[PDB]
Amino acid sequence: AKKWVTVYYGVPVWKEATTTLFCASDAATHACVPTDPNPQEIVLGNVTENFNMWKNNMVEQMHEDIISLWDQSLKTPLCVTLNCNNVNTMETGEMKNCSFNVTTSILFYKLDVVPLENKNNINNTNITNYRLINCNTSVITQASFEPIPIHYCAPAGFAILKCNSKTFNGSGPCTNVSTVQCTHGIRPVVSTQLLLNGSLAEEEIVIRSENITDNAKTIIVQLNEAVEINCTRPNNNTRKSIHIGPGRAFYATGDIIGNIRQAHCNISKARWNETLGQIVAKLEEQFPNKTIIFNHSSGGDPEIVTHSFNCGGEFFYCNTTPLFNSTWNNTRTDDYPTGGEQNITLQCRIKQIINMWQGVGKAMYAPPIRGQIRCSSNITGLLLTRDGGRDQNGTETFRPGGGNMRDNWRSELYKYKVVKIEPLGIAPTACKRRV
Amino acid sequence: QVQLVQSGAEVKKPGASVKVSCQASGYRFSNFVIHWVRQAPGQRFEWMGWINPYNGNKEFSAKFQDRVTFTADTSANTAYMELRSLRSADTAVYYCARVGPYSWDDSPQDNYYMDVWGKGTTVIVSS
Amino acid sequence: AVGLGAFILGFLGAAGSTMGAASMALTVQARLLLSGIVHMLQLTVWGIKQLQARVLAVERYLRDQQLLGIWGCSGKIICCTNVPWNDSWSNKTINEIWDNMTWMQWEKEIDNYTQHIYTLLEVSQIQQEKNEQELLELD
Amino acid sequence: AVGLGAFILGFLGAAGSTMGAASMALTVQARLLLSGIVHMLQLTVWGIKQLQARVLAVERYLRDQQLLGIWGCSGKIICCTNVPWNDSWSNKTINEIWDNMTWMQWEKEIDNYTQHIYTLLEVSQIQQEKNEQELLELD
Amino acid sequence: AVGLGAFILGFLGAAGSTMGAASMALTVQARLLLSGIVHMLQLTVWGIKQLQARVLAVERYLRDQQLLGIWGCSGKIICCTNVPWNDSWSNKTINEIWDNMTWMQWEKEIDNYTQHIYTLLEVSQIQQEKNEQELLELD
Ligand SMILES: *[C@@H]1O[C@H](CO)[C@@H](O[C@@H]2O[C@H](CO)[C@@H](O[C@@H]3O[C@H](CO)[C@@H](O)[C@H](O[C@H]4O[C@H](CO)[C@@H](O)[C@H](O)[C@@H]4O)[C@@H]3O)[C@H](O)[C@H]2NC(C)=O)[C@H](O)[C@H]1NC(C)=O
Ligand SMILES: *[C@@H]1O[C@H](CO)[C@@H](O[C@@H]2O[C@H](CO)[C@@H](O[C@@H]3O[C@H](CO)[C@@H](O)[C@H](O)[C@@H]3O)[C@H](O)[C@H]2NC(C)=O)[C@H](O)[C@H]1NC(C)=O
Ligand SMILES: *[C@@H]1O[C@H](CO)[C@@H](O[C@@H]2O[C@H](CO)[C@@H](O[C@@H]3O[C@H](CO)[C@@H](O)[C@H](O)[C@@H]3O)[C@H](O)[C@H]2NC(C)=O)[C@H](O)[C@H]1NC(C)=O
Ligand SMILES: *[C@@H]1O[C@H](CO)[C@@H](O[C@@H]2O[C@H](CO)[C@@H](O[C@@H]3O[C@H](CO)[C@@H](O)[C@H](O)[C@@H]3O)[C@H](O)[C@H]2NC(C)=O)[C@H](O)[C@H]1NC(C)=O
Ligand SMILES: *[C@@H]1O[C@H](CO)[C@@H](O[C@@H]2O[C@H](CO)[C@@H](O)[C@H](O)[C@H]2NC(C)=O)[C@H](O)[C@H]1NC(C)=O
Ligand SMILES: *[C@@H]1O[C@H](CO)[C@@H](O[C@@H]2O[C@H](CO)[C@@H](O)[C@H](O)[C@H]2NC(C)=O)[C@H](O)[C@H]1NC(C)=O
Ligand SMILES: *[C@@H]1O[C@H](CO)[C@@H](O[C@@H]2O[C@H](CO)[C@@H](O)[C@H](O)[C@H]2NC(C)=O)[C@H](O)[C@H]1NC(C)=O
Ligand SMILES: *[C@@H]1O[C@H](CO)[C@@H](O[C@@H]2O[C@H](CO)[C@@H](O)[C@H](O)[C@H]2NC(C)=O)[C@H](O)[C@H]1NC(C)=O
Ligand SMILES: *[C@@H]1O[C@H](CO)[C@@H](O[C@@H]2O[C@H](CO)[C@@H](O)[C@H](O)[C@H]2NC(C)=O)[C@H](O)[C@H]1NC(C)=O
Ligand SMILES: *[C@@H]1O[C@H](CO)[C@@H](O[C@@H]2O[C@H](CO)[C@@H](O)[C@H](O)[C@H]2NC(C)=O)[C@H](O)[C@H]1NC(C)=O
Ligand SMILES: *[C@@H]1O[C@H](CO)[C@@H](O[C@@H]2O[C@H](CO)[C@@H](O)[C@H](O)[C@H]2NC(C)=O)[C@H](O)[C@H]1NC(C)=O
Ligand SMILES: *[C@@H]1O[C@H](CO)[C@@H](O)[C@H](O)[C@H]1NC(C)=O
Ligand SMILES: *[C@@H]1O[C@H](CO)[C@@H](O)[C@H](O)[C@H]1NC(C)=O
Ligand SMILES: *[C@@H]1O[C@H](CO)[C@@H](O)[C@H](O)[C@H]1NC(C)=O
Ligand SMILES: *[C@@H]1O[C@H](CO)[C@@H](O)[C@H](O)[C@H]1NC(C)=O
Ligand SMILES: *[C@@H]1O[C@H](CO)[C@@H](O)[C@H](O)[C@H]1NC(C)=O
Ligand SMILES: *[C@@H]1O[C@H](CO)[C@@H](O)[C@H](O)[C@H]1NC(C)=O
Ligand SMILES: *[C@@H]1O[C@H](CO)[C@@H](O)[C@H](O)[C@H]1NC(C)=O
Ligand SMILES: *[C@@H]1O[C@H](CO)[C@@H](O)[C@H](O)[C@H]1NC(C)=O
Ligand SMILES: *[C@@H]1O[C@H](CO)[C@@H](O)[C@H](O)[C@H]1NC(C)=O
Ligand SMILES: *[C@@H]1O[C@H](CO)[C@@H](O)[C@H](O)[C@H]1NC(C)=O
Ligand SMILES: *[C@@H]1O[C@H](CO)[C@@H](O)[C@H](O)[C@H]1NC(C)=O
Ligand SMILES: *[C@@H]1O[C@H](CO)[C@@H](O)[C@H](O)[C@H]1NC(C)=O
Ligand SMILES: *[C@@H]1O[C@H](CO)[C@@H](O)[C@H](O)[C@H]1NC(C)=O
Ligand SMILES: *[C@@H]1O[C@H](CO)[C@@H](O)[C@H](O)[C@H]1NC(C)=O
Ligand SMILES: *[C@@H]1O[C@H](CO)[C@@H](O)[C@H](O)[C@H]1NC(C)=O
Ligand SMILES: *[C@@H]1O[C@H](CO)[C@@H](O)[C@H](O)[C@H]1NC(C)=O
Ligand SMILES: *[C@@H]1O[C@H](CO)[C@@H](O)[C@H](O)[C@H]1NC(C)=O
Ligand SMILES: *[C@@H]1O[C@H](CO)[C@@H](O)[C@H](O)[C@H]1NC(C)=O
Ligand SMILES: *[C@@H]1O[C@H](CO)[C@@H](O)[C@H](O)[C@H]1NC(C)=O
Repeated sequence: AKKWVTVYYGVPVWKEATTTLFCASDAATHACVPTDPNPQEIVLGNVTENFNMWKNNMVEQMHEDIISLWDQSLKTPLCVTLNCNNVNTMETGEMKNCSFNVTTSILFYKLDVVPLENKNNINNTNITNYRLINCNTSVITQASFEPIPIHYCAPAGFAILKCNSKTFNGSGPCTNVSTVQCTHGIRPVVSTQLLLNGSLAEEEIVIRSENITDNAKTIIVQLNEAVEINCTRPNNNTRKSIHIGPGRAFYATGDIIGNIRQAHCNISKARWNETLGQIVAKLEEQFPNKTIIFNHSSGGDPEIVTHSFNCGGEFFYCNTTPLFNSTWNNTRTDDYPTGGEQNITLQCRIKQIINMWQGVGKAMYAPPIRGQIRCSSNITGLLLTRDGGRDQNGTETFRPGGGNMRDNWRSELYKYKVVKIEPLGIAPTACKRRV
Repeated sequence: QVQLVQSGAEVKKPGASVKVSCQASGYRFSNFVIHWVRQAPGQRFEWMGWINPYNGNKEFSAKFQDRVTFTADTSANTAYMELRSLRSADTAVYYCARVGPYSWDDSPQDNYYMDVWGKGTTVIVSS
Repeated sequence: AVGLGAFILGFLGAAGSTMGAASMALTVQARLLLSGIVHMLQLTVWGIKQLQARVLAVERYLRDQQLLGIWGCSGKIICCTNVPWNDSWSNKTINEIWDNMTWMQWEKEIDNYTQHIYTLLEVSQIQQEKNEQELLELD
Repeated sequence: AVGLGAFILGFLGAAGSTMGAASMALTVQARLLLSGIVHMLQLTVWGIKQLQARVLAVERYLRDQQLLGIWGCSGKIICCTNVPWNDSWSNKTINEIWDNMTWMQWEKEIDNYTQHIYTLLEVSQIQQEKNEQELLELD
Repeated sequence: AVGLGAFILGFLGAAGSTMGAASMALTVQARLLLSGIVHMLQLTVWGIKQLQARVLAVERYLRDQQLLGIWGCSGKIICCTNVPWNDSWSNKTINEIWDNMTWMQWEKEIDNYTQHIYTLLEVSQIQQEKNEQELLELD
């Protein structure tokens, strides 16, 4: 029985390929077709396709075409020496709010001022002078930000293999693979150190990383309980409407209607115990005979250490130091309320000049909202990092970090890849061609 | 521990492009700002600018406006410094520094005092 | 549309089933087909994208059925050539390939050899179009 | 689109004309084709439904041209097999079938025998793929 | 879609290139394809017109591949017949046709003879379907 080569056409062999997926949403409105009214899904069966959420070529497709639509809605610096002082007053301590000098011819809260001093003889009077935080940055443009559940769909000729195994870890094989032409609701909300309005899991809290035994790799933690948060600004600002230029607007809002209550947040301490208690129970598995110590973040730029929000159109920077702040020797221990349970707060600062889109560098201006601001979201994910230190005595310290901006989207695109169908394949058999 | 290791010496002809590199080891390079200063034998130190590898924010001094460019690699934990033009007066020892941590009770620029330096590389224009 | 392999192309079998069981279940499924025995805005845009996915697969099918003419398999699904299967190309004993491996595991088995076998098929076809052509020139 | 039988499929003749006159008028109609001698909202929805009726007929055509490989008629319109026509299957004297009956009356004539002839075609094809295959194994 | 002749039909070569260079560059382009190596309102109306231009070209292709059955070239691209090329039909010495003339200049060369050669192909095919048919009736 001599074998012979035979070519077949219609083989189900797959090949991972890249493409330019198109958006889809209900209602930000350019190039996005409406959602599919018939979201078909076919379970393949006994297939084991090796996934890899870290080497995925879809996260780059989402990181791009989102700075692109962001730039389409932003199509100016005027850095002059300011002059201000402390405001006339869980309480606000120092929040400078004043007006500047000459605009063309003859209120910047706290993280957008840089102190200076002239060379005159006014040093005996203590006359301070400020400057904008992005005075020497490339382009400072000026403009509602509401996340819409964008759906990425595959083009003609390509498919999407969505796994369904509830025990994901990031890489390795899957056992329940199904094909879909689109995806679930993806909220493009930007934030650091915490993932807001994400997607909960189906089993216990799972962690995932490219190499858990490495320190530079981001450790994405997906929860299974929508921990709520209540961040609000109890102040009241009024639109100044300063016009500078031939038909140009600017809004350096501010009013004294009791500027003493500092904007903060509220997190359920009872719910926060059950979350971290299950996380340490999972981290102890990969890290045996060790103490999972949580600690304060790093330093440098103020937009790194703090959490980034978006509440109705204003950005909040909150000190996340009261969060995690413990040692956690064994599983589910080391509590600290002594019978309190009094809503652990987070003091927050508010910026106006935003170093928009981490990686390139092109700031923008956020127009303030007239009145009180109140928002509420669900803390569903967590970004972490491990400090590789030689003083490791069974205490591997973890920090919130924040990592790259792409890590906020790898926690939602970890379930699928884009494949191409190669239809021809060869195989040997016993037939022979007549000649 | 925190340590910055620079590259070796690089003797180049006047009009070339010297590429001085930095390397972060004991911390997360994507969270701190890196400074570059210059030191000539007998002269004083002189600031050359800084780069923010987190958001890509770059700021260089007016003296080196169109002569020195800054580039950084986040995934490799290395900061680079390119030079457009050269001159025999640029024969100096280049450094590399790292800013300090940010505290909750200070201005956004009170923590850029160059905590950790680096083993300074030297460049010669004409030997 | 025959075989039900969840894709437009790749109709010779379903992913997951073995190579042998996909062909034995194809002829059985083929007998039942020859005998013949048994909002608006979001609907007009997705009606087009389902057509563009089907028309593109038809154009790729009609193109590939004619590109196989370089191997003598012009317009065929299950062709048959005369190239000797080298034993160094994962021997595996024919009855063990169709009964154990699927199409996904078999493509990962000869991934380094598909570019070399594709060249031997073209060389063997030119010999057929040359030997069977000289026989007519003698008349 | 050839023959003009008012339908997309069923192009080998027009309903109403006899079996013989449909083939004699098909070759004459085929010679003229090879020689080449001679609102918006309600228009964009019905432009799609005319495409879905044509793309589906193309997919059914390309599928059936390959499903006929079980009978040896892979990729043919007017095939020809070697199964002996049994006289008990409505004898009718060949020249009287093509000149008197159309395709509608002929299908109602052998309606009870189409499921049996479809099985004899598959059995006779396997014998061809077995007898013509053993001749090559002897070399 | 193969050959890149800027049109849907007319895929056997690009207009402008010679007859010989279009076929030599077609097999080279075909090897790279078998190996597999490397507003909304104005968008939904023009998405349909691009489909109607592709579906019509597919229907004309599938129709013409079966109309060539009168010449024995049923389902082929580069066919080959047995009609003797008359020297009075612009002799031109075969190697000088493929290396100098393109497809546009060659059609203008035998424009008065295409209607006569199309009739000789049908006559020669009927002789093949008659001589090769009587050989089976003797058994
Ligand atoms: C995480 O998801 C939750 C759930 O969606 C989300 O909470 C939502 O926040 C928005 C923004 O505050 C709320 O939308 C507002 O709702 C009020 C009352 O219904 C409206 O009056 C508002 O409209 C006014 O304000 C707009 C912005 O200034 C104007 O453009 C508009 O013309 C009106 O003047 C506004 O629509 C929404 O109600 C909540 N949803 C829930 C269920 O609470 C939260 O913000 C998300 N988190 C993050 C970080 O994105
Ligand atoms: C493997 O993954 C598939 C999905 O790709 C899982 O099938 C899903 O199973 C759940 C429940 O087992 C289904 O939910 C319910 O289904 C009924 C069926 O009509 C529906 O009426 C309910 O409203 C609800 O949706 C889900 O629909 C189904 N999905 C699909 C596409 O079939 C399957 O369970 C997974 N198997 C394993 C072992 O993990
Ligand atoms: C969380 O991290 C912070 C820093 O990222 C830690 O704070 C600092 O930790 C170091 C290491 O122990 C302390 O340095 C040592 O301090 C002693 C004090 O006498 C000194 O003698 C040593 O030479 C050494 O420098 C440092 O003091 C400390 N910072 C402060 C302000 O106290 C912190 O310890 C970490 N959290 C936990 C729970 O460990
Ligand atoms: C955000 O605010 C918090 C609190 O206002 C700041 O965290 C505080 O950080 C310091 C050192 O980094 C901690 O101080 C040390 O604490 C130990 C144990 O209490 C004490 O024995 C030492 O003497 C020393 O004071 C302090 O505990 C810590 N506070 C909390 C509540 O954890 C944080 O620095 C602020 N964020 C930034 C970026 O500055
Ligand atoms: C994710 O899970 C898979 C399977 O559960 C892991 O793959 C196995 O990992 C073990 C040890 O890590 C190896 O001994 C096996 O050979 C692996 N099997 C396969 C098929 O690769 C994978 O390592 C996990 N990944 C992470 C990051 O935890
Ligand atoms: C994941 O990280 C671990 C440690 O963070 C790596 O293990 C080290 O690998 C290097 C290079 O091969 C060795 O020199 C070390 O000795 C290893 N550590 C130990 C404790 O043995 C591991 O290689 C990484 N894996 C991947 C795939 O990157
Ligand atoms: C944050 O605010 C929300 C309301 O916006 C709170 O949700 C309510 O919680 C109480 C119990 O604490 C429930 O009885 C209500 O039904 C909830 N509201 C709704 C609309 O369902 C939430 O508890 C707050 N979180 C914290 C930590 O204070
Ligand atoms: C924790 O914070 C929540 C805020 O959601 C507090 O709930 C408020 O309670 C007061 C007094 O009962 C009500 O007037 C508010 O309407 C509640 N807020 C909401 C959004 O409904 C809660 O009281 C706080 N916990 C403690 C112990 O004070
Ligand atoms: C967030 O929660 C804190 C509780 O930890 C609230 O602060 C208290 O609020 C009550 C009113 O319900 C006051 O009577 C207390 O004097 C407050 N105490 C402190 C220490 O602040 C706070 O009001 C909550 N904020 C929101 C927006 O719900
Ligand atoms: C944030 O979390 C809350 C609680 O998990 C979600 O509230 C649920 O909303 C659905 C639909 O409106 C209700 O059927 C549930 O009863 C709500 N939960 C509770 C406990 O009442 C809320 O939808 C989440 N927000 C987002 C944007 O996902
Ligand atoms: C960064 O921006 C400031 C402007 O805010 C520049 O400062 C100017 O410097 C020139 C040169 O001496 C003076 O004539 C201007 O009066 C300065 N502006 C102000 C407002 O005082 C500074 O030069 C910029 N940095 C660089 C490197 O160009
Ligand atoms: C502010 O503007 C006035 C002119 O309106 C000018 O005289 C004065 O010098 C300016 N002050 C500074 C600090 O530039
Ligand atoms: C906020 O300020 C505006 C204008 O100053 C005023 O009309 C409004 O009543 C204030 N809000 C509250 C809650 O008093
Ligand atoms: C942890 O330490 C104990 C004591 O040495 C040892 O018996 C145990 O095996 C260690 N755990 C692991 C996972 O090695
Ligand atoms: C954690 O933070 C809260 C609020 O800032 C504080 O009351 C508590 O003491 C901290 N826990 C520890 C162990 O320091
Ligand atoms: C946190 O959860 C653990 C789980 O058993 C429990 O032992 C501990 O008392 C809890 N602390 C609080 C404050 O609820
Ligand atoms: C897949 O495997 C399961 C058992 O693991 C079996 O019941 C099922 O029939 C298989 N499906 C296919 C398509 O082979
Ligand atoms: C089979 O592979 C071997 C590799 O050692 C090679 O020497 C031999 O020529 C190959 N035979 C054919 C027919 O390809
Ligand atoms: C492969 O299939 C055969 C049946 O043809 C079976 O006997 C054998 O056990 C299978 N191989 C494995 C590794 O299970
Ligand atoms: C192809 O060969 C290389 C080395 O020659 C090997 O590393 C690789 O695994 C082979 N491919 C497959 C699919 O096994
Ligand atoms: C149908 O029959 C009528 C006579 O009743 C005749 O005139 C006509 O030509 C026939 N049409 C066809 C298509 O046979
Ligand atoms: C023809 O039909 C008769 C029924 O009387 C049957 O006996 C005979 O075997 C059939 N012959 C063939 C060739 O089908
Ligand atoms: C042909 O078959 C019919 C029955 O359909 C029968 O009546 C007739 O006699 C048969 N003809 C001959 C010549 O036996
Ligand atoms: C059947 O057709 C023939 C012509 O071939 C004709 O002579 C005969 O009358 C027709 N039969 C009937 C019943 O009209
Ligand atoms: C098929 O046979 C049955 C009885 O054997 C008969 O009633 C029926 O009319 C036949 N079918 C046709 C189309 O004549
Ligand atoms: C057309 O002719 C020009 C020279 O006039 C040549 O450069 C070009 O390559 C030719 N293109 C084709 C497609 O033959
Ligand atoms: C070739 O053309 C000449 C015209 O002079 C004609 O007499 C001859 O019959 C033709 N031969 C063929 C085979 O067509
Ligand atoms: C070929 O035909 C041309 C007319 O097209 C004629 O002029 C030439 O002489 C012919 N060649 C020969 C060798 O007869
Ligand atoms: C036709 O092509 C040949 C090369 O095959 C060349 O020698 C000849 O010059 C060309 N004819 C003309 C008129 O240029
Ligand atoms: C066809 O012949 C006529 C005269 O017989 C002539 O005028 C015409 O030019 C010829 N056609 C071509 C394309 O040369």
